[PDB]
Amino acid sequence: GSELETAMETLINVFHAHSGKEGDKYKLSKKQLKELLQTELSGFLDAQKDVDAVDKVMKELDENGDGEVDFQEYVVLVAALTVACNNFFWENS
Amino acid sequence: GSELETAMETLINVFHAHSGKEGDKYKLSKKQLKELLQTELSGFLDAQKDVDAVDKVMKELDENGDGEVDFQEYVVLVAALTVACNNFFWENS
Repeated sequence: GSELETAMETLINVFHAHSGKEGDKYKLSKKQLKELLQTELSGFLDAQKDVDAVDKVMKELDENGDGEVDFQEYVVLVAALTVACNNFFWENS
Repeated sequence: GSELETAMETLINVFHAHSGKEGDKYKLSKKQLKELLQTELSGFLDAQKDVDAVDKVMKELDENGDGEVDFQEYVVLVAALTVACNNFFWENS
């Protein structure tokens, strides 16, 4: 349909990727969320210019890293650390 | 970097699209969230097989549609109505 519609289709593509092999199928554990982030990313964490935003995403694990995600919680987090590093308005070129 | 990394780069592409012209620049109003959804989508709402999930996303507007989003709240919602219609495990072909 559009670049936006397929945008979400790309997120689930990686989700069901591991959830299919080993996981809760319908959902995924938070333990993997750690590696799953870097394992797939491994670029946004190579900066982390900010700290307040980086603390929030990290604070989540500090609170309770025992549970399971539900896509919505996995897609939202992916955007969390994104802004923490990503420099759009902060810097142009 | 990867299909996942660019995945988020596609979401912001549409965000700054309107926010740039008319909006809060740093953020966007919720009033547009309505049309912004269909205007861009116009496919997931052509089904809405579920109701409980469709009620949540809609309930948000029922509560208070007066405010501004912050990407994280715009990307998470985009995935909300997605699962409401999207039929992955529910149906294969």
